Amino acid sequence: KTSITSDIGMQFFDPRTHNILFSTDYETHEFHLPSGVKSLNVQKASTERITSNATSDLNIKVDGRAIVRGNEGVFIMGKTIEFHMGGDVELKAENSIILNGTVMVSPTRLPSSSSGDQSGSGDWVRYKLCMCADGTLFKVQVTGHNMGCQVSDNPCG
Amino acid sequence: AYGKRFEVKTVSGKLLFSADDSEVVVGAERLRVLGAEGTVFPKSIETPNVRADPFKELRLESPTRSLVMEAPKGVEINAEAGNMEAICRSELRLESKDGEIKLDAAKIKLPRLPRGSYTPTGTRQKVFEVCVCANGRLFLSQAGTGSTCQINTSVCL
Amino acid sequence: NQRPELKNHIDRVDAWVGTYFEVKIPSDTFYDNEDTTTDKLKLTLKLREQQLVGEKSWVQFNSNSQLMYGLPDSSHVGKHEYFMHATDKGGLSAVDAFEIHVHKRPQGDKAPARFKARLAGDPAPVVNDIHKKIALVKKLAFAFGDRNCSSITLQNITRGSIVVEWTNNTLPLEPCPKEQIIGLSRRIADENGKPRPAFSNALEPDFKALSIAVTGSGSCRHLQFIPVAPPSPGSSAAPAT
Amino acid sequence: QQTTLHLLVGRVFVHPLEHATFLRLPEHVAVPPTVRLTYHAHLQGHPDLPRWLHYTQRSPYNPGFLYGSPTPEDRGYQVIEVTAYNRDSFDTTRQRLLLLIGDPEGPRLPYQAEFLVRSHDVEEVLPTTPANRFLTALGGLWEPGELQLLNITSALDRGGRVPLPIEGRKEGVYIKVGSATPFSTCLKMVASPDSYARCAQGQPPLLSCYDTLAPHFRVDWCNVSLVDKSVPEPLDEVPTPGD
Amino acid sequence: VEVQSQHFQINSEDGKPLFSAEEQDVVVGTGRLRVTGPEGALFEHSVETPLVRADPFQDLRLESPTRSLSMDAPRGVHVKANAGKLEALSQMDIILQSSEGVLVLDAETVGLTKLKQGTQGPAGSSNGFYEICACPDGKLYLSMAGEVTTCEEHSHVCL
Ligand SMILES: *[C@@H]1O[C@H](CO)[C@@H](O)[C@H](O[C@@H]2O[C@H](CO)[C@@H](O)[C@H](O[C@@H]3O[C@H](CO)[C@@H](O)[C@H](O)[C@@H]3O)[C@H]2NC(C)=O)[C@H]1NC(C)=O
Ligand SMILES: *[C@@H]1O[C@H](CO)[C@@H](O[C@@H]2O[C@H](CO)[C@@H](O)[C@H](O[C@@H]3O[C@H](CO)[C@@H](O)[C@H](O)[C@@H]3O)[C@H]2NC(C)=O)[C@H](O)[C@H]1NC(C)=O
Ligand SMILES: *[C@@H]1O[C@H](CO)[C@@H](O[C@@H]2O[C@H](CO)[C@@H](O[C@@H]3O[C@H](CO)[C@@H](O)[C@H](O)[C@@H]3O)[C@H](O)[C@H]2NC(C)=O)[C@H](O)[C@H]1NC(C)=O
Ligand SMILES: *[C@@H]1O[C@H](CO)[C@@H](O[C@@H]2O[C@H](CO)[C@@H](O[C@@H]3O[C@H](CO)[C@@H](O)[C@H](O)[C@@H]3O)[C@H](O)[C@H]2NC(C)=O)[C@H](O)[C@H]1NC(C)=O
Ligand SMILES: *[C@@H]1O[C@H](CO)[C@@H](O[C@@H]2O[C@H](CO)[C@@H](O[C@@H]3O[C@H](CO)[C@@H](O)[C@H](O)[C@@H]3O)[C@H](O)[C@H]2NC(C)=O)[C@H](O)[C@H]1NC(C)=O
Ligand SMILES: *[C@@H]1O[C@H](CO)[C@@H](O[C@@H]2O[C@H](CO)[C@@H](O)[C@H](O)[C@H]2NC(C)=O)[C@H](O)[C@H]1NC(C)=O
Ligand SMILES: *[C@@H]1O[C@H](CO)[C@@H](O)[C@H](O)[C@H]1NC(C)=O
Ligand SMILES: *[C@@H]1O[C@H](CO)[C@@H](O)[C@H](O)[C@H]1NC(C)=O
Ligand SMILES: [Ca+2]
Repeated sequence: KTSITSDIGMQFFDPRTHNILFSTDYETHEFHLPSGVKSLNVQKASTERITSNATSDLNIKVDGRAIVRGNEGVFIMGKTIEFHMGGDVELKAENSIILNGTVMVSPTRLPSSSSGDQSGSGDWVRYKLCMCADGTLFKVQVTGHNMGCQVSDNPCG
Repeated sequence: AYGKRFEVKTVSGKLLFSADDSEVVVGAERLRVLGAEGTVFPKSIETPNVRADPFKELRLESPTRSLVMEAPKGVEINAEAGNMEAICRSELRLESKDGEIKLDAAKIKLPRLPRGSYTPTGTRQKVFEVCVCANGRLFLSQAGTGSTCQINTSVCL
Repeated sequence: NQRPELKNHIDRVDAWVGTYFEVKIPSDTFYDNEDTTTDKLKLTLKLREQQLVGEKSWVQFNSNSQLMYGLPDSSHVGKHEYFMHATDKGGLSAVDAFEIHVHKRPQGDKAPARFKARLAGDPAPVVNDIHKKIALVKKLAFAFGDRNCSSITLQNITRGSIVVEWTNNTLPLEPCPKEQIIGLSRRIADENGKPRPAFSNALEPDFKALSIAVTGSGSCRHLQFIPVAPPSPGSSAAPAT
Repeated sequence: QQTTLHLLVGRVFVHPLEHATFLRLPEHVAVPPTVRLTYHAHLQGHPDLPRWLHYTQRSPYNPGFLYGSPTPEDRGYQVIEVTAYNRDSFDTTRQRLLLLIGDPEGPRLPYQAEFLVRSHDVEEVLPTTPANRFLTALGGLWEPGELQLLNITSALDRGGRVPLPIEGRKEGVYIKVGSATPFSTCLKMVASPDSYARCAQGQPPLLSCYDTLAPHFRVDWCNVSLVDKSVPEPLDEVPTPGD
Repeated sequence: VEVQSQHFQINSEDGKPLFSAEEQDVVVGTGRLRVTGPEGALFEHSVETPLVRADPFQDLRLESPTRSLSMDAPRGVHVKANAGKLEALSQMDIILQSSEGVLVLDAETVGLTKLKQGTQGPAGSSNGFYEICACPDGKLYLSMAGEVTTCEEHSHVCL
C-alpha cells in the first residue's frame, strides 16, 4: 500500500492555471464522473430511464428477490410476455381481473375426469362455471344430470 | 505512484479514495452526473435500489430487442393506484412448473371468448366442460354423456 | 358518470423541520365531466393501500376547505409518500400519488437568535398532540404581532416545565441585527424578564406564563439579550506567545 | 437512409417525421389512418438528444416533430438517429439524419420580442403555413421590416399548467421574433409600465393601434417581453496559460 | 497533502495505468468505479447499459415514487425464477390482453378464490347467459345457455 492520512485529504491542482483538478474535500468540491468507466457500483441510482443499446437486450440479473413498485400503475408491453415461474403465480387484484383475448389451458396437466370412475356414490358439493353476458363469471350448484346454465336469478348484476 | 494499492483515509479511518487494481473506491457522499444527452456504461451497473425522481416515471425499455429479467427467489409487482396492465400481441404465457395459479379478484371477466356456432349433428370429439371444486380448484369433465362434473375421486378439497 | 381525470399532478410537497407548513390544493388538480372542478369533488388523504391517516400523525387534511397542514417532527427527516383520493357522487375515485419531503433548515445551528419561554404545567400532553402544538405556534406568532406562522421555527420542548425555545427564520444569518432583537425584547418583556402583559394575554388561556429569556448564538454567541446581561466578557481568549 | 440538412445558428429548424418516410409505403398509395407510430430520436452513440433539440408529438396517429434553435457553441456536424416503433405489429425501423450547423448570414437581428400565443399549441404552429401566416399578420404592426422566427417553445416547458378542457383552453406557445428595424410606437407602448400596472389589478391591457392577429391568434398582450440587443455585451475576460 | 504538477497519475506495479488526472479530464483506467456514499448517484436524463445487477446485496428494488413505471421490449418480455413465485397486487385492476394470440395458463392446478353463486331456476330468461366448454385442443369456447348440457351441440368451433 501507499497510505495518506489527514483530516481533509489529498488535493491536486495545476500550477499553470491554479484550478483544483482533483480534490478530496468533496463537500466544497463536488465529484465529477471520470471518463473511461465501464461499470458502476452505487448505493442508490436516482435515474429516470434505463435503456439498452440499439442492438442489445437489457438483462436484469439478481440473486434474491426483485421488487417492482409503480405507485400509479405498472404497464408492460411487448410481443410475447412470458412468466416462467418455478413456484406459484398469484394475481391478487381488488376490483376485477379482465382476461381479455382468447384463453387456453393445458389439458394434459389439469385434472381431467376419466370414463369408468363412478365409484363415488356420494354426491359431494360441486359447481359448474357460467359466463354472463357482460363478462362476469359465476358458478352454479350441480344436483342432477343433463343441466346447463339456466338460472332464474341475476348473478352478474 | 506505483505499487499494489493507493489509498486516502481520515485520521479516524475512512476510505475517502482508494485506487487498487480491481476497482476505484470513492468516499463521496453523493456523486452527481450533469450530462444532458445521457451517459453510456458499456459493461453494467450494480445497485440495490433504483428510484425515479419525484416528477418523472421510470421506464425500463429496450429499443429493438427483448427484456429478460432473472430473479431466482421470486418476483413481486405492485401497483397501489392503477391497473397492472400487460398488453401483448402474439402469446401471453403464465407458467408454473410445480405450483398453482390463484385469481383472488372480486370479479373475473373474459369478454373475448370465441362464440360458438350451431351444428345439428355436431362433432364426435369429447368437448370437456370446466367445473370448479368446493375450494375453488378447476377441473375438466367429459362432454354431456350420462354423469356430470362428478367423477373426480379425491384430488380436490 | 365517467371517473374523474387527473389533469394536473402535485408529486411534491416541501417542508422544513419545526416550521408550520400548509398547502392548498389547486383548483385544477382534478376534473370530472359533471362537477368540472376539484372543489366540488370529495378529497381525502390516505397513507397506503386504503388505510386512513391517524389523527396523531404530523400531517392532517382539512377536507371541507381542502387544505393540508402539519408540523413535521424532529425525527421525521426524509421522504414520505401519500395518496390523494378524489371521489364524486357516482362512487368513482381517482387517485394521485405524491411525495412529501421533510428537510432540516439550512440555519439549523447558525441561527443568530435563540429564545426561551417558560410555561407552568406539564409538557406531556403538548408533545403528543399536533393540534396543541399548532395552537401554541399560532399563539406565539400572534403574540409577536406577526400573522404569518411560517416565521417561527420551534426546536425543542423539555421536561418538568414547558420551556420552549425557537428562532426567527426572517432574521438575517450574518451579521446578527441586534436592534430588532432588542426591540422584540422590549415588546415581549421587561429588563428583568417578566413577560409583557400583551404576551400574557396572548398566550393565555392555553398555559400560564411566568418568565422568558433570550440568549445569543451564531456570530454573537457571547451576548445575552435580556437586559440583565454582563455583556463585556466574551470569548476572553487572549494568550501570549 | 441518411439525409443532409443545413441549419443556421439562432434560427428555428423543424423537420417533421411522417409515416410515409419511415414505413416506406408506396407513393401511389396512402398510409391507413389506423396505423400508429412512436418515433424516438437520439444523438448517435448516446441515449438522448442534445440540449438545443426538442421532440414533440400529440397522439400516435399524428406525425412527430423535431424542432429547436441551435446554439453557437453547438456548431459543426451532428448525427441524429430515429427509431420508429410500430404499436400494432411491434416491429421497428431505424433512420439517420446528418445536420451541418452553418453560420447566420446577413446583418444581425438586435430587436427581439417574446410573445405568448394562447390560441395555439406547439403542434399547430410548427408547420410552415401557420408560422408564415403569423409572420405576415405581425408584419403590419412591425412595418417596415421583415420578421424571422428565432425560438418556439411550448408553455409546459416554462412552468405552465395543463389546461382544463372546458371549451377551447390550450397550453399555448411562446414565439420569439427578431428583426433589425426598431419597434413602432404601438409595441413600445405595450411594453410600457402602464400596461403592467393595469393588468396588475385586472384592467385590460392598453391597445391603441389596430390588431391584426385576431381572431386567429389570441395573444396575452400585457405579457410581451421586449429585448434590445444594441450595444452588445462586452468581451468576457479569459485566462492566459501561465508559464 | 498538496500535489502541484501538470499530470498526476497512479499506475499498477507492472506499469498498467490505473488513474490519471490532468488538464484535459480525469480518466479511470481500471474499468470500474464504486461510490460508497449513502445518497448514491443522481443522474440527469438517461442511462444506457446492457446489464443491471444487484452486487452481494441480493435484493433489487425498482420503484417509481409518484408516477407509473412501465417496461417495454419489441421482441418480448421474459420473467424467470427457477424457485421463486410471482405476486401481482393492484388496488384497481389487473388487465391481461392479447390482440391476436392466446393466453396459455400452464399449471397442474388452477384455483379461483372468488366466485359467487346463482340459484338454478327455469323461470329465468335463457338469453344473456353462456356456458364454457373446453375442447381437446385446449382452447375455451362459449355455448348458448340452456336447461340442459349443450357443449356437444356447438363443438364445431375447434374442428
Ligand atoms: C403573463 O401575462 C398574462 C396575461 O397578460 C397573465 O395572466 C400571467 O399571469 C398574471 O400576471 C399578472 C402580472 O404579470 C398578475 O397580475 C396576474 O394575477 C396575479 O397572480 C399572482 C400569482 O401569484 C398573484 O399573486 C397576484 O395577486 C395577481 O392575482 C397573473 N395571473 C394569474 C392567473 O396568476 C402573466 N405571467 C407572468 C409570469 O407574468
Ligand atoms: C423576525 O424578524 C423580522 C424583522 O425583519 C420581523 O419583522 C417585523 O415584525 C414586526 C412585528 O411582527 C413588524 O411590525 C415589522 O413590520 C414593520 O413594523 C414597524 C413597526 O415596528 C412598522 O412601522 C412598519 O411599517 C412595518 O410594518 C416587521 N418588519 C418587516 C420588515 O416586515 C418578524 O416579525 C420576526 N418574526 C416574528 C415571528 O415576529
Ligand atoms: C451496443 O452495446 C452492445 C452491448 O452488448 C455491444 O455489443 C457488445 O460489444 C462488445 C465489444 O466491446 C462485445 O465484447 C466482445 O465479445 C467477444 C465475444 O464474447 C469477445 O471475444 C471480445 O473480447 C469482446 O469482449 C460483446 O460481445 C457485444 N455483445 C453483444 C450482445 O453483441 C455493441 O457493440 C454496441 N453497439 C454500438 C453501435 O455501440
Ligand atoms: C378487450 O380487448 C378488445 C380488443 O381491443 C377491446 O375492444 C376494443 O374496445 C375499444 C373501446 O371500446 C374500441 O375502441 C373504439 O373503437 C371504435 C371503432 O370501432 C371507435 O369509434 C371508438 O372511438 C373507440 O376508439 C376498439 O375498437 C375495440 N377493439 C376491437 C378489436 O373491437 C375491449 O375493449 C377490451 N375489453 C376491455 C374490458 O378493455
Ligand atoms: C430558446 O428557448 C429555450 C427554452 O428552453 C432556451 O433554452 C434554455 O436556455 C437557457 C440558457 O442556457 C437554459 O438556462 C440555463 O442554461 C445553462 C447553460 O447555459 C445551464 O447550465 C443552466 O442550468 C440553465 O439550464 C435553459 O435550461 C434552457 N431551457 C431548457 C428547457 O433546457 C434557449 O436558450 C433559447 N434559445 C435562444 C437562441 O433564444
Ligand atoms: C407568509 O409566508 C409566505 C411564505 O413564507 C408568503 O408567501 C410568499 O412569500 C414570499 C417570500 O416571503 C413572497 O416572495 C411571495 O410573493 C409570497 N407569495 C404570495 C404573496 O402569494 C406570504 O406572503 C407571507 N404572508 C405574510 C402576510 O407575511
Ligand atoms: C434539544 O434537542 C436535542 C436534539 O438532539 C436533544 O438531544 C436535547 O435533549 C434537547 N434538549 C431539551 C432541553 O429538550
Ligand atoms: C495572462 O497574461 C497576462 C499578461 O498580461 C497575465 O497578467 C495573466 O496573469 C495571465 N493569466 C494567468 C491566468 O496567469
Ligand atoms: Ca402523482
